[PDB]
Amino acid sequence: VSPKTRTSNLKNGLTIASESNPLVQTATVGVWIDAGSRNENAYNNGTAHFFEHLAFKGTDKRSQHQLELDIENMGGHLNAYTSRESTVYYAKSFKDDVPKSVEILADILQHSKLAESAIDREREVITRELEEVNKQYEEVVFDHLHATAFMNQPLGRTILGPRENIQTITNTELRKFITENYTADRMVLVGAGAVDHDALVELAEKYFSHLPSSQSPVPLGTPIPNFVGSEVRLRDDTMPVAHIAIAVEGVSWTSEDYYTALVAQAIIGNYDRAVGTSRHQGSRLSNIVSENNLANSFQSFSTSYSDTGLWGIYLTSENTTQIDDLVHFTLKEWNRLSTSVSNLQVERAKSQLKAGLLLSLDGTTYVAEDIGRQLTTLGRRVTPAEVEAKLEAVTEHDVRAWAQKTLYDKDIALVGLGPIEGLYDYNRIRNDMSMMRW
Amino acid sequence: WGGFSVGNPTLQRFFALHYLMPFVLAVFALLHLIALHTAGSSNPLGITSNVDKLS
Repeated sequence: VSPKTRTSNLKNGLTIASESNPLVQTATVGVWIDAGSRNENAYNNGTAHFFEHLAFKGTDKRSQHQLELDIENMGGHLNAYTSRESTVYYAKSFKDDVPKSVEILADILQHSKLAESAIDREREVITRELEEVNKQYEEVVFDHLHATAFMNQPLGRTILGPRENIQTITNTELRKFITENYTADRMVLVGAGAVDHDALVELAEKYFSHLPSSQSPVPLGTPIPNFVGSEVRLRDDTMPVAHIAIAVEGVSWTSEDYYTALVAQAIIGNYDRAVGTSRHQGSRLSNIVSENNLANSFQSFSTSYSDTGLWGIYLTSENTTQIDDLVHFTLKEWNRLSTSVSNLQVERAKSQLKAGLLLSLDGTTYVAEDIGRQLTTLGRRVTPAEVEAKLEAVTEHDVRAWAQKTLYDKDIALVGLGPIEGLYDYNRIRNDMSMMRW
Repeated sequence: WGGFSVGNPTLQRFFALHYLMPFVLAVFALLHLIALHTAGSSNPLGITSNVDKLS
Protein backbone atom coordinates (compact mmCIF):
# COMPACT_ATOMS: atom_id res chain seq x y z
CA VAL A 1 0.00 0.00 0.00
CA SER A 2 1.61 3.17 -1.38
CA PRO A 3 1.53 6.50 0.58
CA LYS A 4 -1.49 8.77 0.05
CA THR A 5 -1.35 11.50 -2.61
CA ARG A 6 -1.83 14.81 -0.80
CA THR A 7 -3.58 17.61 -2.72
CA SER A 8 -3.93 21.33 -1.96
CA ASN A 9 -5.07 24.41 -3.88
CA LEU A 10 -3.91 28.02 -3.93
CA LYS A 11 -6.25 31.03 -4.15
CA ASN A 12 -5.65 31.53 -7.89
CA GLY A 13 -6.72 27.90 -8.39
CA LEU A 14 -3.35 26.22 -8.83
CA THR A 15 -3.44 22.60 -7.64
CA ILE A 16 -0.49 21.18 -5.69
CA ALA A 17 -0.29 17.39 -5.58
CA SER A 18 2.45 15.35 -3.97
CA GLU A 19 3.42 11.78 -3.13
CA SER A 20 6.34 11.39 -0.68
CA ASN A 21 8.72 8.41 -0.62
CA PRO A 22 11.22 8.58 2.32
CA LEU A 23 13.19 5.67 0.80
CA VAL A 24 14.50 7.70 -2.17
CA GLN A 25 16.88 10.65 -2.12
CA THR A 26 15.81 12.37 -5.34
CA ALA A 27 12.61 14.30 -6.11
CA THR A 28 10.74 15.05 -9.35
CA VAL A 29 8.82 18.34 -9.22
CA GLY A 30 7.10 19.89 -12.19
CA VAL A 31 4.10 21.65 -13.71
CA TRP A 32 1.50 19.61 -15.58
CA ILE A 33 -0.65 21.83 -17.81
CA ASP A 34 -4.03 20.96 -19.28
CA ALA A 35 -3.16 22.62 -22.62
CA GLY A 36 -1.34 21.45 -25.74
CA SER A 37 -1.31 21.67 -29.55
CA ARG A 38 -5.08 21.09 -29.67
CA ASN A 39 -5.56 24.60 -28.27
CA GLU A 40 -3.98 26.19 -31.34
CA ASN A 41 -5.93 27.02 -34.52
CA ALA A 42 -4.64 26.45 -38.05
CA TYR A 43 -2.73 29.76 -38.13
CA ASN A 44 -0.70 29.32 -34.94
CA ASN A 45 -0.36 25.54 -35.15
CA GLY A 46 3.11 24.80 -33.82
CA THR A 47 3.12 27.58 -31.18
CA ALA A 48 3.00 25.25 -28.14
CA HIS A 49 5.98 23.30 -29.45
CA PHE A 50 7.83 26.50 -30.37
CA PHE A 51 7.37 27.86 -26.83
CA GLU A 52 8.88 24.69 -25.31
CA HIS A 53 12.11 25.57 -27.21
CA LEU A 54 12.06 29.22 -26.11
CA ALA A 55 11.30 28.38 -22.46
CA PHE A 56 14.95 27.30 -22.16
CA LYS A 57 16.37 30.24 -24.12
CA GLY A 58 16.52 32.73 -21.23
CA THR A 59 14.29 34.70 -18.86
CA ASP A 60 14.00 38.34 -17.70
CA LYS A 61 16.68 37.64 -15.03
CA ARG A 62 18.86 34.70 -16.07
CA SER A 63 20.19 34.60 -19.64
CA GLN A 64 20.47 31.32 -21.59
CA HIS A 65 24.00 30.84 -20.24
CA GLN A 66 23.02 31.68 -16.67
CA LEU A 67 20.05 29.28 -16.96
CA GLU A 68 22.42 26.48 -18.08
CA LEU A 69 24.78 27.23 -15.20
CA ASP A 70 21.99 27.33 -12.60
CA ILE A 71 20.70 23.87 -13.53
CA GLU A 72 24.23 22.44 -13.78
CA ASN A 73 24.91 23.83 -10.29
CA MET A 74 21.75 22.19 -8.91
CA GLY A 75 23.09 18.86 -10.20
CA GLY A 76 19.90 17.36 -11.63
CA HIS A 77 18.20 18.08 -14.94
CA LEU A 78 15.14 19.74 -16.45
CA ASN A 79 12.85 18.19 -19.05
CA ALA A 80 9.71 19.22 -20.97
CA TYR A 81 7.29 17.74 -23.49
CA THR A 82 4.27 19.00 -25.39
CA SER A 83 1.51 16.69 -26.61
CA ARG A 84 -1.90 17.31 -28.15
CA GLU A 85 -3.68 17.94 -24.87
CA SER A 86 -0.95 18.15 -22.25
CA THR A 87 2.23 20.13 -21.62
CA VAL A 88 4.74 19.10 -18.91
CA TYR A 89 7.78 20.93 -17.49
CA TYR A 90 9.60 19.09 -14.73
CA ALA A 91 12.88 19.08 -12.79
CA LYS A 92 14.58 16.03 -11.28
CA SER A 93 16.92 17.04 -8.47
CA PHE A 94 18.30 16.06 -5.06
CA LYS A 95 16.06 16.24 -1.96
CA ASP A 96 17.37 19.60 -0.80
CA ASP A 97 17.62 21.15 -4.28
CA VAL A 98 13.81 21.19 -4.65
CA PRO A 99 13.34 24.92 -3.76
CA LYS A 100 15.90 25.85 -6.44
CA SER A 101 14.18 23.76 -9.09
CA VAL A 102 10.69 25.11 -8.29
CA GLU A 103 12.13 28.63 -8.60
CA ILE A 104 13.67 27.87 -12.00
CA LEU A 105 10.43 26.33 -13.34
CA ALA A 106 8.32 29.26 -12.14
CA ASP A 107 10.73 31.61 -13.89
CA ILE A 108 10.84 29.91 -17.30
CA LEU A 109 7.02 29.65 -17.36
CA GLN A 110 6.07 33.12 -16.16
CA HIS A 111 8.98 35.35 -17.10
CA SER A 112 10.53 34.05 -20.33
CA LYS A 113 12.08 36.67 -22.61
CA LEU A 114 10.90 35.41 -26.04
CA ALA A 115 13.42 37.72 -27.71
CA GLU A 116 13.17 38.17 -31.51
CA SER A 117 16.81 37.08 -31.86
CA ALA A 118 16.07 33.75 -30.13
CA ILE A 119 12.82 33.25 -32.08
CA ASP A 120 14.83 33.61 -35.31
CA ARG A 121 17.54 31.22 -34.15
CA GLU A 122 15.03 28.47 -33.17
CA ARG A 123 13.11 28.91 -36.41
CA GLU A 124 15.97 27.02 -38.16
CA VAL A 125 16.33 24.36 -35.45
CA ILE A 126 12.62 23.55 -35.68
CA THR A 127 12.78 23.63 -39.50
CA ARG A 128 15.46 20.91 -39.30
CA GLU A 129 13.24 18.86 -36.92
CA LEU A 130 10.66 18.59 -39.73
CA GLU A 131 13.20 16.64 -41.85
CA GLU A 132 14.45 14.28 -39.11
CA VAL A 133 11.19 12.95 -37.63
CA ASN A 134 11.02 11.23 -41.05
CA LYS A 135 13.37 8.61 -39.52
CA GLN A 136 11.21 7.92 -36.45
CA TYR A 137 8.85 5.53 -38.19
CA GLU A 138 6.49 4.94 -35.30
CA GLU A 139 6.00 8.69 -34.83
CA VAL A 140 5.43 9.15 -38.57
CA VAL A 141 2.78 6.43 -38.51
CA PHE A 142 0.97 7.84 -35.48
CA ASP A 143 1.06 11.41 -36.73
CA HIS A 144 -0.52 10.30 -40.00
CA LEU A 145 -3.02 8.22 -38.03
CA HIS A 146 -4.28 11.27 -36.11
CA ALA A 147 -4.24 13.38 -39.26
CA THR A 148 -6.52 10.92 -41.08
CA ALA A 149 -8.74 9.76 -38.20
CA PHE A 150 -9.52 13.36 -37.19
CA MET A 151 -9.41 14.80 -40.69
CA ASN A 152 -9.38 18.64 -40.65
CA GLN A 153 -10.02 18.76 -36.89
CA PRO A 154 -7.72 20.08 -34.07
CA LEU A 155 -6.73 16.56 -32.95
CA GLY A 156 -5.69 15.89 -36.56
CA ARG A 157 -2.93 18.53 -36.51
CA THR A 158 0.70 17.71 -35.77
CA ILE A 159 2.50 19.20 -32.75
CA LEU A 160 5.40 20.67 -34.83
CA GLY A 161 2.89 22.40 -37.11
CA PRO A 162 3.42 23.21 -40.82
CA ARG A 163 6.69 24.70 -42.25
CA GLU A 164 4.75 27.86 -43.13
CA ASN A 165 3.81 28.59 -39.49
CA ILE A 166 7.33 27.96 -38.26
CA GLN A 167 8.53 30.80 -40.50
CA THR A 168 5.79 33.17 -39.29
CA ILE A 169 5.54 32.55 -35.52
CA THR A 170 6.13 35.86 -33.69
CA ASN A 171 6.86 36.61 -30.03
CA THR A 172 3.40 38.22 -29.93
CA GLU A 173 1.55 35.04 -30.78
CA LEU A 174 3.81 33.05 -28.45
CA ARG A 175 2.99 35.43 -25.59
CA LYS A 176 -0.70 35.33 -26.44
CA PHE A 177 -0.73 31.52 -26.44
CA ILE A 178 0.85 31.14 -23.03
CA THR A 179 -1.25 33.93 -21.53
CA GLU A 180 -4.51 32.37 -22.66
CA ASN A 181 -3.63 28.77 -21.87
CA TYR A 182 -1.08 28.65 -19.01
CA THR A 183 -3.55 29.77 -16.36
CA ALA A 184 -3.53 28.65 -12.76
CA ASP A 185 -6.77 26.71 -12.98
CA ARG A 186 -5.24 24.62 -15.76
CA MET A 187 -1.96 23.90 -13.98
CA VAL A 188 -0.92 21.34 -11.40
CA LEU A 189 2.34 21.55 -9.45
CA VAL A 190 3.35 17.95 -8.80
CA GLY A 191 6.00 16.52 -6.45
CA ALA A 192 7.06 12.89 -6.12
CA GLY A 193 9.86 11.27 -4.13
CA ALA A 194 11.74 13.14 -1.42
CA VAL A 195 9.34 16.10 -1.18
CA ASP A 196 7.36 17.40 1.76
CA HIS A 197 3.86 18.43 0.72
CA ASP A 198 3.77 21.36 3.13
CA ALA A 199 7.13 22.61 1.81
CA LEU A 200 5.90 22.32 -1.79
CA VAL A 201 2.75 24.31 -1.02
CA GLU A 202 4.87 27.07 0.52
CA LEU A 203 7.10 27.17 -2.57
CA ALA A 204 3.97 27.38 -4.73
CA GLU A 205 2.71 30.35 -2.70
CA LYS A 206 6.10 31.99 -3.18
CA TYR A 207 6.54 31.47 -6.91
CA PHE A 208 3.22 30.69 -8.54
CA SER A 209 0.96 33.08 -6.67
CA HIS A 210 0.89 35.78 -9.38
CA LEU A 211 -0.45 33.40 -12.07
CA PRO A 212 -3.53 34.63 -14.00
CA SER A 213 -6.80 32.81 -13.48
CA SER A 214 -8.94 32.11 -16.57
CA GLN A 215 -12.21 34.03 -17.04
CA SER A 216 -14.33 30.85 -17.07
CA PRO A 217 -12.70 28.21 -14.79
CA VAL A 218 -13.87 24.81 -16.01
CA PRO A 219 -12.77 21.64 -14.08
CA LEU A 220 -9.46 19.98 -14.96
CA GLY A 221 -9.67 17.63 -17.94
CA THR A 222 -12.69 19.29 -19.59
CA PRO A 223 -12.66 19.10 -23.45
CA ILE A 224 -16.77 17.42 -31.11
CA PRO A 225 -14.44 14.87 -32.79
CA ASN A 226 -15.99 13.14 -35.76
CA PHE A 227 -13.83 10.12 -36.66
CA VAL A 228 -13.18 9.45 -40.38
CA GLY A 229 -12.71 5.93 -41.67
CA SER A 230 -9.83 6.42 -44.07
CA GLU A 231 -6.36 5.36 -45.09
CA VAL A 232 -2.93 6.83 -45.74
CA ARG A 233 -0.45 4.78 -47.69
CA LEU A 234 3.18 5.88 -47.66
CA ARG A 235 4.66 3.19 -49.80
CA ASP A 236 8.46 3.01 -49.81
CA ASP A 237 9.88 -0.08 -51.49
CA THR A 238 13.40 0.76 -50.31
CA MET A 239 12.46 0.28 -46.62
CA PRO A 240 12.84 -3.34 -45.40
CA VAL A 241 10.22 -3.11 -42.62
CA ALA A 242 6.52 -2.29 -43.13
CA HIS A 243 4.89 -0.23 -40.35
CA ILE A 244 1.10 -0.43 -40.16
CA ALA A 245 -1.34 1.06 -37.70
CA ILE A 246 -5.07 0.27 -37.61
CA ALA A 247 -7.41 2.04 -35.23
CA VAL A 248 -11.06 2.68 -34.52
CA GLU A 249 -12.49 5.51 -32.52
CA GLY A 250 -11.78 4.60 -28.87
CA VAL A 251 -12.71 6.03 -25.48
CA SER A 252 -12.04 9.24 -23.57
CA TRP A 253 -10.46 9.42 -20.11
CA THR A 254 -13.78 9.64 -18.38
CA SER A 255 -15.73 7.21 -20.55
CA GLU A 256 -17.66 4.55 -18.67
CA ASP A 257 -15.97 2.06 -20.98
CA TYR A 258 -12.46 3.23 -20.11
CA TYR A 259 -11.51 0.05 -18.25
CA THR A 260 -13.43 -2.22 -20.54
CA ALA A 261 -11.40 -0.85 -23.46
CA LEU A 262 -8.14 -1.48 -21.52
CA VAL A 263 -9.15 -5.05 -20.79
CA ALA A 264 -10.02 -5.62 -24.45
CA GLN A 265 -6.65 -4.15 -25.41
CA ALA A 266 -4.88 -6.53 -22.99
CA ILE A 267 -6.58 -9.60 -24.51
CA ILE A 268 -4.79 -8.87 -27.79
CA GLY A 269 -1.66 -7.57 -26.04
CA ASN A 270 1.84 -6.94 -27.41
CA TYR A 271 4.43 -9.06 -29.08
CA ASP A 272 8.11 -8.67 -29.90
CA ARG A 273 10.24 -11.39 -31.51
CA ALA A 274 13.32 -10.01 -29.72
CA VAL A 275 11.94 -10.73 -26.27
CA GLY A 276 12.49 -14.35 -25.21
CA THR A 277 9.17 -14.78 -23.40
CA SER A 278 7.01 -13.50 -26.30
CA ARG A 279 6.75 -16.85 -28.06
CA HIS A 280 5.03 -18.25 -24.96
CA GLN A 281 2.37 -15.56 -24.41
CA GLY A 282 -1.28 -16.54 -23.85
CA SER A 283 -2.68 -14.12 -26.48
CA ARG A 284 -4.08 -15.92 -29.51
CA LEU A 285 -2.75 -13.30 -31.93
CA SER A 286 0.70 -13.62 -30.38
CA ASN A 287 0.64 -17.38 -31.00
CA ILE A 288 -0.50 -17.01 -34.63
CA VAL A 289 2.09 -14.32 -35.33
CA SER A 290 5.05 -16.08 -33.69
CA GLU A 291 4.30 -19.53 -35.15
CA ASN A 292 3.99 -18.17 -38.68
CA ASN A 293 6.69 -15.46 -38.45
CA LEU A 294 4.19 -12.87 -39.55
CA ALA A 295 5.68 -9.84 -37.79
CA ASN A 296 8.66 -8.48 -35.89
CA SER A 297 6.32 -6.89 -33.37
CA PHE A 298 2.88 -5.62 -32.59
CA GLN A 299 1.64 -3.28 -29.87
CA SER A 300 -2.01 -2.82 -28.93
CA PHE A 301 -2.93 0.65 -27.79
CA SER A 302 -5.89 2.47 -26.33
CA THR A 303 -5.04 6.19 -26.48
CA SER A 304 -7.46 8.54 -24.70
CA TYR A 305 -8.22 12.22 -25.02
CA SER A 306 -10.69 14.44 -23.18
CA ASP A 307 -13.52 13.77 -25.62
CA THR A 308 -12.43 10.86 -27.83
CA GLY A 309 -9.67 8.28 -28.28
CA LEU A 310 -8.10 5.82 -30.70
CA TRP A 311 -8.03 2.09 -30.00
CA GLY A 312 -6.02 -0.16 -32.26
CA ILE A 313 -2.76 -1.90 -33.03
CA TYR A 314 0.62 -1.01 -34.44
CA LEU A 315 2.45 -3.74 -36.42
CA THR A 316 5.96 -4.00 -37.81
CA SER A 317 6.86 -6.74 -40.28
CA GLU A 318 9.58 -7.76 -42.73
CA ASN A 319 7.37 -10.49 -44.16
CA THR A 320 6.25 -8.49 -47.16
CA THR A 321 4.38 -11.30 -48.93
CA GLN A 322 2.29 -12.15 -45.88
CA ILE A 323 1.17 -8.72 -44.79
CA ASP A 324 -2.29 -9.85 -45.90
CA ASP A 325 -2.12 -12.78 -43.43
CA LEU A 326 -0.88 -10.59 -40.61
CA VAL A 327 -3.71 -8.07 -41.04
CA HIS A 328 -6.25 -10.82 -41.68
CA PHE A 329 -5.42 -12.66 -38.44
CA THR A 330 -5.21 -9.46 -36.44
CA LEU A 331 -8.72 -8.40 -37.43
CA LYS A 332 -10.04 -11.93 -36.89
CA GLU A 333 -8.78 -11.73 -33.27
CA TRP A 334 -10.60 -8.40 -32.93
CA ASN A 335 -13.77 -10.08 -34.29
CA ARG A 336 -13.51 -12.62 -31.44
CA LEU A 337 -13.81 -9.82 -28.88
CA SER A 338 -17.40 -9.52 -30.16
CA THR A 339 -18.20 -13.13 -30.88
CA SER A 340 -16.18 -15.50 -28.70
CA VAL A 341 -14.53 -13.98 -25.64
CA SER A 342 -15.58 -15.57 -22.39
CA ASN A 343 -14.52 -15.46 -18.75
CA LEU A 344 -11.35 -17.30 -19.76
CA GLN A 345 -9.69 -14.42 -21.68
CA VAL A 346 -11.31 -11.64 -19.63
CA GLU A 347 -10.18 -12.90 -16.20
CA ARG A 348 -6.68 -13.51 -17.52
CA ALA A 349 -6.41 -9.97 -18.91
CA LYS A 350 -7.80 -8.42 -15.72
CA SER A 351 -5.16 -10.33 -13.68
CA GLN A 352 -2.41 -8.96 -15.93
CA LEU A 353 -3.74 -5.38 -15.72
CA LYS A 354 -4.30 -5.26 -11.96
CA ALA A 355 -0.51 -5.60 -11.63
CA GLY A 356 0.44 -3.70 -14.83
CA LEU A 357 -1.26 -0.45 -13.72
CA LEU A 358 0.77 -0.45 -10.48
CA LEU A 359 4.01 -1.88 -11.98
CA SER A 360 4.37 1.05 -14.40
CA LEU A 361 5.02 3.41 -11.46
CA ASP A 362 8.57 2.33 -10.55
CA GLY A 363 10.46 5.67 -10.13
CA THR A 364 9.82 9.27 -9.02
CA THR A 365 9.39 10.54 -12.58
CA TYR A 366 6.88 7.77 -13.32
CA VAL A 367 4.96 8.59 -10.17
CA ALA A 368 4.97 12.33 -10.93
CA GLU A 369 3.80 11.62 -14.47
CA ASP A 370 0.98 9.48 -13.07
CA ILE A 371 -0.16 12.11 -10.57
CA GLY A 372 0.08 14.86 -13.19
CA ARG A 373 -1.71 12.94 -15.96
CA GLN A 374 -4.54 11.86 -13.64
CA LEU A 375 -4.99 15.34 -12.15
CA THR A 376 -5.07 17.02 -15.57
CA THR A 377 -7.40 14.45 -17.21
CA LEU A 378 -9.68 13.32 -14.35
CA GLY A 379 -9.34 16.14 -11.82
CA ARG A 380 -8.24 13.65 -9.12
CA ARG A 381 -5.71 10.90 -8.40
CA VAL A 382 -7.58 7.61 -8.48
CA THR A 383 -6.40 5.40 -5.60
CA PRO A 384 -5.26 1.81 -6.45
CA ALA A 385 -8.27 0.49 -4.50
CA GLU A 386 -10.70 2.37 -6.77
CA VAL A 387 -8.79 1.17 -9.83
CA GLU A 388 -8.87 -2.41 -8.55
CA ALA A 389 -12.64 -2.12 -8.09
CA LYS A 390 -13.25 -0.63 -11.57
CA LEU A 391 -11.18 -3.43 -13.16
CA GLU A 392 -13.03 -6.08 -11.14
CA ALA A 393 -16.32 -4.73 -12.43
CA VAL A 394 -15.33 -5.51 -16.05
CA THR A 395 -17.16 -8.71 -17.09
CA GLU A 396 -17.03 -10.77 -20.30
CA HIS A 397 -20.46 -9.40 -21.07
CA ASP A 398 -19.06 -5.85 -20.87
CA VAL A 399 -16.18 -6.67 -23.20
CA ARG A 400 -18.49 -8.30 -25.75
CA ALA A 401 -20.96 -5.44 -25.53
CA TRP A 402 -18.18 -2.87 -25.92
CA ALA A 403 -16.59 -4.67 -28.89
CA GLN A 404 -19.94 -5.07 -30.63
CA LYS A 405 -20.54 -1.32 -30.57
CA THR A 406 -16.93 -0.12 -31.06
CA LEU A 407 -15.16 -2.65 -33.24
CA TYR A 408 -17.60 -4.92 -34.97
CA ASP A 409 -18.24 -3.87 -38.58
CA LYS A 410 -16.81 -0.37 -37.90
CA ASP A 411 -14.76 2.03 -40.03
CA ILE A 412 -11.04 1.96 -39.37
CA ALA A 413 -8.25 4.44 -39.84
CA LEU A 414 -5.36 2.71 -41.48
CA VAL A 415 -1.81 3.92 -42.07
CA GLY A 416 0.83 1.93 -43.85
CA LEU A 417 4.47 2.91 -44.36
CA GLY A 418 7.21 1.03 -46.20
CA PRO A 419 6.98 -2.04 -48.50
CA ILE A 420 3.19 -2.28 -48.30
CA GLU A 421 2.37 -3.53 -51.80
CA GLY A 422 0.89 -6.60 -50.02
CA LEU A 423 -1.46 -4.45 -47.94
CA TYR A 424 -4.89 -4.81 -49.65
CA ASP A 425 -7.19 -1.88 -50.47
CA TYR A 426 -9.43 -0.30 -47.82
CA ASN A 427 -12.51 -2.48 -48.54
CA ARG A 428 -10.74 -5.80 -48.08
CA ILE A 429 -9.23 -4.61 -44.80
CA ARG A 430 -12.48 -3.18 -43.56
CA ASN A 431 -14.35 -6.36 -44.60
CA ASP A 432 -12.32 -8.25 -42.00
CA MET A 433 -14.01 -6.13 -39.31
CA SER A 434 -16.87 -8.64 -39.28
CA MET A 435 -17.27 -12.38 -39.73
CA MET A 436 -19.77 -13.75 -42.23
CA ARG A 437 -19.99 -16.96 -40.13
CA TRP A 438 -21.48 -15.00 -37.19
CA TRP B 1 -22.93 -37.19 -93.60
CA GLY B 2 -22.82 -40.94 -93.02
CA GLY B 3 -24.60 -41.36 -96.35
CA PHE B 4 -25.27 -39.62 -99.64
CA SER B 5 -27.19 -36.63 -98.39
CA VAL B 6 -27.98 -34.99 -95.07
CA GLY B 7 -30.28 -37.37 -93.24
CA ASN B 8 -30.75 -39.35 -90.04
CA PRO B 9 -27.04 -40.42 -89.67
CA THR B 10 -26.04 -36.78 -89.98
CA LEU B 11 -28.52 -35.57 -87.43
CA GLN B 12 -27.57 -38.18 -84.83
CA ARG B 13 -23.90 -37.45 -85.18
CA PHE B 14 -24.51 -33.70 -84.97
CA PHE B 15 -26.36 -34.25 -81.74
CA ALA B 16 -23.47 -36.15 -80.17
CA LEU B 17 -20.92 -33.58 -81.35
CA HIS B 18 -23.10 -30.62 -80.36
CA TYR B 19 -23.28 -32.06 -76.86
CA LEU B 20 -19.49 -32.51 -76.73
CA MET B 21 -18.17 -29.31 -78.35
CA PRO B 22 -19.28 -26.94 -75.49
CA PHE B 23 -17.18 -29.00 -73.05
CA VAL B 24 -14.20 -28.62 -75.35
CA LEU B 25 -14.95 -24.90 -75.61
CA ALA B 26 -15.03 -24.57 -71.79
CA VAL B 27 -11.60 -26.20 -71.60
CA PHE B 28 -10.15 -23.80 -74.16
CA ALA B 29 -11.74 -20.86 -72.37
CA LEU B 30 -9.99 -21.96 -69.22
CA LEU B 31 -6.72 -22.44 -71.11
CA HIS B 32 -6.79 -18.93 -72.52
CA LEU B 33 -7.23 -17.51 -69.00
CA ILE B 34 -4.40 -19.61 -67.61
CA ALA B 35 -2.24 -18.31 -70.45
CA LEU B 36 -3.34 -14.74 -69.67
CA HIS B 37 -2.56 -15.08 -65.98
CA THR B 38 1.17 -14.83 -66.65
CA ALA B 39 0.95 -11.20 -67.88
CA GLY B 40 -2.40 -10.28 -66.30
CA SER B 41 -5.17 -8.29 -68.00
CA SER B 42 -4.18 -5.42 -70.23
CA ASN B 43 -5.94 -2.11 -69.53
CA PRO B 44 -7.39 0.74 -71.63
CA LEU B 45 -4.25 2.90 -71.38
CA GLY B 46 -1.99 0.16 -72.74
CA ILE B 47 0.59 0.71 -69.97
CA THR B 48 1.70 -1.61 -67.16
CA SER B 49 -0.64 -2.05 -64.24
CA ASN B 50 2.06 -3.59 -62.04
CA VAL B 51 2.23 -0.14 -60.39
CA ASP B 52 -1.45 -0.18 -59.21
CA LYS B 53 -3.43 -3.38 -58.76
CA LEU B 54 -6.89 -4.08 -57.34
CA SER B 55 -8.22 -7.46 -56.15
